[PDB]
Amino acid sequence: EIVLTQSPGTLSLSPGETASLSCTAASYGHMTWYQKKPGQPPKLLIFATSKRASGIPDRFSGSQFGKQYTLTITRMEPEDFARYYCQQLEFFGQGTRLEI
Amino acid sequence: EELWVTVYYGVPVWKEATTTLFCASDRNVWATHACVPTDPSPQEVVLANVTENFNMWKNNMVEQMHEDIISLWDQSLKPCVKLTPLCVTLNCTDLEKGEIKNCSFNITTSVRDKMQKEYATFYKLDIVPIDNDNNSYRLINCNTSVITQACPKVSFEPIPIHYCAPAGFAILKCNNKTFNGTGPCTNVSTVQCTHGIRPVVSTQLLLNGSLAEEEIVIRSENFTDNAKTIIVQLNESVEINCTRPNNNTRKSIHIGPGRWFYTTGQIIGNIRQAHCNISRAKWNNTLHKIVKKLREQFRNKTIVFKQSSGGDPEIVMHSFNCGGEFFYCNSTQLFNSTWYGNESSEGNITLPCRIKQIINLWQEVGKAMYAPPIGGQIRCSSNITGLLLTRDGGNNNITTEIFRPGGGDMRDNWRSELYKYKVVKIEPLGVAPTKCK
Amino acid sequence: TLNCTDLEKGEIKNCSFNITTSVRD
Amino acid sequence: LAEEEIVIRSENFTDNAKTIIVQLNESVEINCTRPNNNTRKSIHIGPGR
Amino acid sequence: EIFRPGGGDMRDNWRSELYKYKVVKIEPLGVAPTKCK
Amino acid sequence: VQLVQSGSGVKKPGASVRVSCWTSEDIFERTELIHWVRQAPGQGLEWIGWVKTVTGAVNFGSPDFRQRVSLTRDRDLFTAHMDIRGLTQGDTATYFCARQKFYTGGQGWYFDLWGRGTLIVVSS
Amino acid sequence: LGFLGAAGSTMGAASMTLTVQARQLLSKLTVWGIKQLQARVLAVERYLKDQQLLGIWGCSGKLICCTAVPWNASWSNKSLDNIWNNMTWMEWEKEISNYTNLIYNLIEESQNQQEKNEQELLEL
Amino acid sequence: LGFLGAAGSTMGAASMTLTVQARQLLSKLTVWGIKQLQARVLAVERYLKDQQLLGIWGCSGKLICCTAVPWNASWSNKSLDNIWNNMTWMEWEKEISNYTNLIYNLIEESQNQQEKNEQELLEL
Ligand SMILES: *[C@@H]1O[C@H](CO)[C@@H](O[C@@H]2O[C@H](CO)[C@@H](O[C@@H]3O[C@H](CO[C@H]4O[C@H](CO)[C@@H](O)[C@H](O)[C@@H]4O)[C@@H](O)[C@H](O[C@H]4O[C@H](CO)[C@@H](O)[C@H](O)[C@@H]4O[C@H]4O[C@H](CO)[C@@H](O)[C@H](O)[C@@H]4O)[C@@H]3O)[C@H](O)[C@H]2NC(C)=O)[C@H](O)[C@H]1NC(C)=O
Ligand SMILES: *[C@@H]1O[C@H](CO)[C@@H](O[C@@H]2O[C@H](CO)[C@@H](O[C@@H]3O[C@H](CO[C@H]4O[C@H](CO)[C@@H](O)[C@H](O)[C@@H]4O)[C@@H](O)[C@H](O[C@H]4O[C@H](CO)[C@@H](O)[C@H](O)[C@@H]4O)[C@@H]3O)[C@H](O)[C@H]2NC(C)=O)[C@H](O)[C@H]1NC(C)=O
Ligand SMILES: *[C@@H]1O[C@H](CO)[C@@H](O[C@@H]2O[C@H](CO)[C@@H](O[C@@H]3O[C@H](CO)[C@@H](O)[C@H](O)[C@@H]3O)[C@H](O)[C@H]2NC(C)=O)[C@H](O)[C@H]1NC(C)=O
Ligand SMILES: *[C@@H]1O[C@H](CO)[C@@H](O[C@@H]2O[C@H](CO)[C@@H](O[C@@H]3O[C@H](CO)[C@@H](O)[C@H](O)[C@@H]3O)[C@H](O)[C@H]2NC(C)=O)[C@H](O)[C@H]1NC(C)=O
Ligand SMILES: *[C@@H]1O[C@H](CO)[C@@H](O[C@@H]2O[C@H](CO)[C@@H](O)[C@H](O)[C@H]2NC(C)=O)[C@H](O)[C@H]1NC(C)=O
Ligand SMILES: *[C@@H]1O[C@H](CO)[C@@H](O[C@@H]2O[C@H](CO)[C@@H](O)[C@H](O)[C@H]2NC(C)=O)[C@H](O)[C@H]1NC(C)=O
Ligand SMILES: *[C@@H]1O[C@H](CO)[C@@H](O[C@@H]2O[C@H](CO)[C@@H](O)[C@H](O)[C@H]2NC(C)=O)[C@H](O)[C@H]1NC(C)=O
Ligand SMILES: *[C@@H]1O[C@H](CO)[C@@H](O[C@@H]2O[C@H](CO)[C@@H](O)[C@H](O)[C@H]2NC(C)=O)[C@H](O)[C@H]1NC(C)=O
Ligand SMILES: *[C@@H]1O[C@H](CO)[C@@H](O[C@@H]2O[C@H](CO)[C@@H](O)[C@H](O)[C@H]2NC(C)=O)[C@H](O)[C@H]1NC(C)=O
Ligand SMILES: *[C@@H]1O[C@H](CO)[C@@H](O[C@@H]2O[C@H](CO)[C@@H](O)[C@H](O)[C@H]2NC(C)=O)[C@H](O)[C@H]1NC(C)=O
Ligand SMILES: *[C@@H]1O[C@H](CO)[C@@H](O[C@@H]2O[C@H](CO)[C@@H](O)[C@H](O)[C@H]2NC(C)=O)[C@H](O)[C@H]1NC(C)=O
Ligand SMILES: *[C@@H]1O[C@H](CO)[C@@H](O[C@@H]2O[C@H](CO)[C@@H](O)[C@H](O)[C@H]2NC(C)=O)[C@H](O)[C@H]1NC(C)=O
Ligand SMILES: *[C@@H]1O[C@H](CO)[C@@H](O)[C@H](O)[C@H]1NC(C)=O
Ligand SMILES: *[C@@H]1O[C@H](CO)[C@@H](O)[C@H](O)[C@H]1NC(C)=O
Ligand SMILES: *[C@@H]1O[C@H](CO)[C@@H](O)[C@H](O)[C@H]1NC(C)=O
Ligand SMILES: *[C@@H]1O[C@H](CO)[C@@H](O)[C@H](O)[C@H]1NC(C)=O
Ligand SMILES: *[C@@H]1O[C@H](CO)[C@@H](O)[C@H](O)[C@H]1NC(C)=O
Ligand SMILES: *[C@@H]1O[C@H](CO)[C@@H](O)[C@H](O)[C@H]1NC(C)=O
Ligand SMILES: *[C@@H]1O[C@H](CO)[C@@H](O)[C@H](O)[C@H]1NC(C)=O
Ligand SMILES: *[C@@H]1O[C@H](CO)[C@@H](O)[C@H](O)[C@H]1NC(C)=O
Ligand SMILES: *[C@@H]1O[C@H](CO)[C@@H](O)[C@H](O)[C@H]1NC(C)=O
Ligand SMILES: *[C@@H]1O[C@H](CO)[C@@H](O)[C@H](O)[C@H]1NC(C)=O
Ligand SMILES: *[C@@H]1O[C@H](CO)[C@@H](O)[C@H](O)[C@H]1NC(C)=O
Ligand SMILES: *[C@@H]1O[C@H](CO)[C@@H](O)[C@H](O)[C@H]1NC(C)=O
Ligand SMILES: *[C@@H]1O[C@H](CO)[C@@H](O)[C@H](O)[C@H]1NC(C)=O
Ligand SMILES: *[C@@H]1O[C@H](CO)[C@@H](O)[C@H](O)[C@H]1NC(C)=O
Repeated sequence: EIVLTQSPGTLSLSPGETASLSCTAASYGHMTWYQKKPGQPPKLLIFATSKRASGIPDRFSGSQFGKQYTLTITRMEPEDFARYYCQQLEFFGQGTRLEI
Repeated sequence: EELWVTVYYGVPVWKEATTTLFCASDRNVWATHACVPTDPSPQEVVLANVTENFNMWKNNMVEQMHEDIISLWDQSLKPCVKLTPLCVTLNCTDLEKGEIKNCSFNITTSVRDKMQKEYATFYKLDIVPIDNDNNSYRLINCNTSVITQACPKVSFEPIPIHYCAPAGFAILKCNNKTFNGTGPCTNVSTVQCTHGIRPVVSTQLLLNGSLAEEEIVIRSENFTDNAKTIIVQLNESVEINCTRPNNNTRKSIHIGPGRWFYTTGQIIGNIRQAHCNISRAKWNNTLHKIVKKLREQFRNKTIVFKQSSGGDPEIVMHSFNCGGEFFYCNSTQLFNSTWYGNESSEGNITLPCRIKQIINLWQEVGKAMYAPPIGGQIRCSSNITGLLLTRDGGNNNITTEIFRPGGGDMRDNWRSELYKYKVVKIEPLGVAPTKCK
Repeated sequence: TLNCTDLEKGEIKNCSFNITTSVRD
Repeated sequence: LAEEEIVIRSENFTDNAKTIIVQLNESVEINCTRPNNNTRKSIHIGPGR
Repeated sequence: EIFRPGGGDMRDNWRSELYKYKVVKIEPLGVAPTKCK
Repeated sequence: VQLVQSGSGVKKPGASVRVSCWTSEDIFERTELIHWVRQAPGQGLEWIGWVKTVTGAVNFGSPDFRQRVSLTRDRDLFTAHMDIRGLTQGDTATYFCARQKFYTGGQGWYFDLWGRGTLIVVSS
Repeated sequence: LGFLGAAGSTMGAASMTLTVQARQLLSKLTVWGIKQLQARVLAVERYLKDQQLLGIWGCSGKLICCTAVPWNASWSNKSLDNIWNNMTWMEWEKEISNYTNLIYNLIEESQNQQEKNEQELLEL
Repeated sequence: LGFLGAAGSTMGAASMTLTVQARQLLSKLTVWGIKQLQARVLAVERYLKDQQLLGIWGCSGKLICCTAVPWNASWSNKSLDNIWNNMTWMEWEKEISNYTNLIYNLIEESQNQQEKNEQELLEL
């Protein structure tokens, strides 16, 4: 019934730590990620095949294990305390928030 | 012992390659007027114990067919007649719900000192109203483009053309029959040329292509991706009989010093809608089989066929080139049913068809072609060999799959005909160890 | 014929003219 | 630019009708501006022209 | 001596950029005397 | 160039709104698919549909958008349109125009560029 | 058997088609006419590139030749039975493909030395 | 050393680059496209002219050959030390340039006689 499930929803990490954000893909397939700030349009971070998006200075990376794709944030650079979303073709996830 | 380097020339190996392919073939047809014959027969070599990857979605032979049809089409059309002198106000009323109009106009003659009022018959879909007076009309595309009338001597018959490799190159063919479009093919052969492929212009149905050997084969790069085209290749054709039962006069006027322009002249008898007659039983049996195969790609859901909600008229309606005429047929009725997993198997299906004379294949920006009028009556018939389908998104957890006619991208038709072929280059030189210096 | 007066010692001029449109009428 | 010195070349320096080509070993900087904020306007002058 | 800006012939600018180059053809075949027939 | 986004008006229930986005010739003609999405406040991101830049063919993320929303494109004017009929308060959301140039097949759906976005408000 | 019919044969057996393979390397400005002119030029240039190299090597005029370059273990440490008798030419060419330029360069240098030395001995 | 790097070397020493020099002899109707097509045709024809002549002479397949034509004093009366060891090839080619056609004609006639006579003796 649920195509894409977002986990953990909310994380709290101090600067210098590494975030681990993830989503489960119903019926597998590839999964991509986007970053959003309030009042701003989202931007591509990584391809669904884990290639980094152009414009990203090697802060984001990830891989998929079975159905679960995990995206990580290197050293929680402060500029990246953004809401993140998962996408699997036509479906989007619920979104994950980052606090301190 | 010791080994030495030995060199062999004439080594039977190859690499993937893209090269330029040329034409061959078995009326002044735009595609065949300046080409070469094929060999009396192609040869075939079965490459026993050879397995190779094919990919119909990345086939550069498709890209060349696209480039050639555009260039060949344009070479034929270029040296014809410019219709700019005719971009004047037309004055008419209709002669079938107002479809055909008889319009007068003010056009300068070959004599620069004189003007001649004249008349031409047009189809409604090629003209638009001017300044709301319900009588004045303009050619629909003249505001932005140059409309050129094709020379009447040019035939548009889609004579099949074989694509042949140059020396040093070869074409490999996949003989799996039920090949899914990519990955390894374990039964392959070497040929010099492809079979002849007919450059048929079409949108929703694939006409006059090849048939599958054993079953309807449905191919998609990714069935999960609702934005991609699904190509359905049938193993049995469906018969379609198309007629434009109106006895026409070809009339000509001059629009300059040696510039002849052809229009529809006096209609003999009454006006009737063009129609395409599709056998109903054959269409119904075909859909049953298509559905069984579509069900195999999804979690055994009920399948329903619907019509498109939008797109250019050239996309929404099924169109084709008939006896030089351009038809736009209402296909809604062909895709208006729900098929079930427990379902199993007499009259005619008739599609009203509209006619247009001003068309723009390949969307050339700033250009359009005007089809000549054809006198007498037109009859043609075709074989339906496949379908370009798409899938309705938003149906996850709806318990049914919904499909609609897709298509409109001519390359999706060429991907079917060039489906089985790949281009490679021959690399005859190589080395190995030997016993002797 | 262009019809104008200047808009830098008269260097740039704004000229009207009578040109036939894509509509031949 | 020339490698060591300004090099001045002429087929014949004596012939006043010929061009003298001066090649410098150091460039001189030129900054050009047209400081007028313009609008690009288009009109048609025919059917797609 | 009095000098003035000249120029206007575009080939005089190309003579500067192509100043250092010349085109030749390769003639790989030739003969000489030897000791053996 | 970021997609130029128009709109941001206020409508009464039952009204229609037309929203459009623009790009340059060089971006438009290298783009295969234009998508529309919706972000109602606090709800997350919902896909609406797409328009193919070549054929004008369309699709949707829901049968309800298919029934009420007409999507299209313009080849000479490098734009795209989202025509929404039958507006209700439940449609208040930020809407966005975004491009996919990624004719990469099985790789997946990607958005190279998202435009600024527009806020459509429906109220009595 | 036919062209490339030996492709699935072992390297040794495949020598039976060396002539056959060699034969397929050699065979009004309208759209097709222009493409045909380019095709003829390409075919000729490709043919000649192979002949020039065989001309440099002491190979021209033959399908099979040997020069004074040893074959070492970094390229292959297999017995001839596991090369000539248990592999096809495509498998082989791929197995040692990273040495194509090395081996060819070694062949040219050894041949250059062999011709230079033999000719000097004849002249001396 | 590189292409033509032997140009300043003596004729004898210069034999070290004969292969190198030979290698540089072999490698949509837009302005550049037309020029490129003509360039390819020219390169091929030039290559083949040299090969045909070496084919007439008993030279094809080799960089160095000898035929039965004596070298006389009207061409050069120098010792080999003042030819091969004290001159470069450009100096030499210029020194005897007025005999290029003579020597080549003598080579063809002598070779024609050598092939004809040897073949008849084999047939007889
Ligand atoms: C899928 O595949 C099918 C099968 O190939 C294809 O249908 C065929 O299309 C061709 C081309 O449109 C049709 O050929 C025309 O047929 C008519 C009728 O001929 C009848 O009488 C002759 C008598 O000898 C019989 O042999 C024949 O079988 C019919 O009973 C002809 O009148 C046409 O001739 C004109 O066009 C020719 C173009 O090549 C010219 O060469 C010829 O000289 C004629 O043109 C001149 O005279 C015209 C007078 O009206 C004038 O207007 C012209 O300007 C010019 O001066 C032509 O031979 C063929 O019959 C179709 N086959 C069937 C079974 O219907 C489908 O089109 C294809 N589907 C798709 C989508 O591509
Ligand atoms: C376009 O369409 C294609 C085809 O439908 C989709 O392809 C899927 O891609 C995903 C992600 O790449 C695949 O998921 C992973 O595949 C691995 C390879 O599978 C092979 O090897 C296993 C060995 O056990 C065989 O069973 C299998 O048949 C293949 O031969 C698996 O190894 C992965 O397994 C993971 O989970 C198990 C859990 O038990 C662990 O033990 C493993 O270590 C590992 O963590 C996983 O399954 C998926 O399989 C592909 N589908 C198919 C049918 O092959 C594309 O994704 C799609 N495009 C888009 C955009 O969605
Ligand atoms: C692998 O592909 C080859 C083709 O490249 C298949 O071989 C072909 O098999 C058909 C069988 O029907 C042969 O057809 C013959 O036609 C004549 C009439 O023209 C008829 O008299 C014969 O009795 C026969 O039906 C065809 O000639 C043959 N082609 C070649 C080149 O050998 C092969 O079967 C495929 N293998 C697999 C496992 O699919
Ligand atoms: C689907 O529609 C087609 C087209 O109308 C039907 O075929 C047509 O059937 C009629 C008979 O009912 C044929 O009429 C005959 O014409 C000849 C003309 O020379 C005349 O001599 C005979 O006396 C008779 O009147 C007609 O020719 C034939 N059409 C064609 C192109 O051959 C078809 O039967 C319909 N199918 C179904 C399932 O309803
Ligand atoms: C199109 O042509 C018709 C004539 O064929 C014009 O209608 C006539 O107008 C005159 C007045 O100028 C009347 O006296 C006639 O009785 C009208 N005839 C008919 C049949 O209506 C018509 O005005 C023209 N329209 C345009 C837009 O030019
Ligand atoms: C057609 O079927 C073949 C298997 O018979 C599929 O091959 C897989 O392709 C992927 C991508 O190259 C490889 O990683 C897998 O290892 C292949 N599978 C096997 C068993 O080798 C192919 O993807 C299918 N294609 C379509 C369009 O369905
Ligand atoms: C167009 O209609 C004709 C007339 O029915 C079709 O011709 C018949 O085809 C069947 C095929 O099973 C033959 O058994 C009949 O003998 C044919 N009739 C005649 C008079 O020859 C024709 O096939 C139809 N074509 C299309 C494309 O629908
Ligand atoms: C469009 O209207 C014109 C004007 O009535 C028709 O041309 C006339 O046809 C008759 C009968 O052949 C001739 O006697 C007249 O001399 C023609 N008049 C002119 C001005 O040419 C024309 O045939 C009509 N076209 C259609 C398709 O109905
Ligand atoms: C297309 O084929 C289907 C399946 O054969 C036909 O389905 C029939 O549906 C009616 C109810 O509307 C049932 O009473 C019949 O028993 C079904 N037929 C069979 C063989 O089971 C459907 O009618 C066909 N469509 C057309 C236009 O003929
Ligand atoms: C297209 O098909 C329709 C049937 O759907 C044809 O119209 C009638 O068809 C029935 C059944 O075959 C015949 O008994 C009638 O005699 C036909 N009609 C009329 C009005 O005479 C129609 O003729 C076909 N049209 C074409 C061009 O083939
Ligand atoms: C549509 O397909 C049918 C398939 O049967 C074609 O009919 C065959 O055509 C071949 C070649 O002329 C004949 O040898 C067969 O005898 C025909 N079979 C039957 C049953 O008629 C038909 O020609 C195809 N039509 C088109 C447009 O190509
Ligand atoms: C155009 O003006 C700018 C501004 O002065 C020049 O840029 C400076 O160049 C000097 C070269 O010695 C540097 O040391 C400065 O740091 C540069 N300034 C800046 C802000 O970057 C530029 O070179 C001028 N160009 C020409 C052709 O005149
Ligand atoms: C799936 O469908 C059922 C039945 O209509 C519904 O109750 C459920 O909420 C739906 N779930 C999702 C994730 O759409
Ligand atoms: C055009 O037709 C409409 C009816 O569809 C009518 O209301 C209008 O007045 C007509 N205009 C002219 C100029 O005749
Ligand atoms: C078709 O491809 C499948 C791939 O799994 C293979 O097993 C089968 O033998 C092939 N059929 C042929 C060559 O007829
Ligand atoms: C076409 O394929 C179906 C499914 O495999 C099969 O039942 C039918 O007999 C095949 N066709 C023909 C025309 O012989
Ligand atoms: C229908 O789909 C279900 C999964 O939802 C599967 O378990 C069942 O076996 C399928 N039925 C058939 C006939 O394949
Ligand atoms: C099976 O037959 C029943 C008859 O009542 C029908 O309602 C149902 O839709 C059919 N098909 C499937 C897949 O259940
Ligand atoms: C059109 O009418 C003329 C009347 O002279 C007749 O000779 C001709 O055969 C008819 N054409 C058709 C296709 O019925
Ligand atoms: C340019 O040439 C002059 C004259 O030889 C010399 O004094 C100067 O140092 C040279 N230039 C540069 C830019 O180093
Ligand atoms: C294919 O495999 C068979 C069985 O090992 C072998 O006899 C044959 O020579 C192989 N190659 C070809 C081209 O048949
Ligand atoms: C093979 O020959 C190359 C080139 O001379 C050399 O670099 C390499 O070390 C040799 N390898 C072995 C195992 O002898
Ligand atoms: C060539 O080198 C690459 C590493 O750069 C290696 O992955 C590949 O397997 C090597 N291929 C061969 C034939 O040795
Ligand atoms: C140049 O002259 C020197 C000194 O006589 C000599 O050793 C050298 O071989 C000559 N040629 C070249 C190409 O260096
Ligand atoms: C050299 O050979 C030519 C050609 O046979 C002859 O004419 C000439 O007299 C000879 N010169 C000498 C010095 O022998
Ligand atoms: C060739 O002959 C001319 C006289 O016609 C003479 O001046 C020149 O030096 C001669 N060149 C050679 C290499 O003998």
